[PDB]
Amino acid sequence: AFVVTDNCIKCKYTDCVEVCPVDCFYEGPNFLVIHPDECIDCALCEPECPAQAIFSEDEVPEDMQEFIQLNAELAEVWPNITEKKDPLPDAEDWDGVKGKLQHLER
Ligand code: SF4
Ligand code: F3S
Repeated sequence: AFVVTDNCIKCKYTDCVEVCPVDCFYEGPNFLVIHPDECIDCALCEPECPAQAIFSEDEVPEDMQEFIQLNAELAEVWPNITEKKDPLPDAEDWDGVKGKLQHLER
């Protein structure tokens, strides 16, 4: 599985879904996650994310390890997203801001 980490939050560019061959992205109000059972680890989305939020599970930074389970959990309850949309309005402002997990919306 690949995993969406902190920097997506309040950015949510949704560039990543456009290259996903298996459509395993699931949508929250201000964040996307990858369904780990669905992901085929093609790695195609990693270079697509402007926020550079996506990692191979085995390359998730130690300080963002919580994101792994969080992706798996939210992927069970959020709706599939398979089409790019406008990035969130103040995305440029939040890109690069750390600890955005405190802003995650269910
Ligand atoms: S690694 Fe491939 S299959 Fe998994 S989320 Fe990214 S694009 Fe989709
Ligand atoms: S900001 Fe999030 S919505 Fe996709 S293109 Fe990056 S993981």
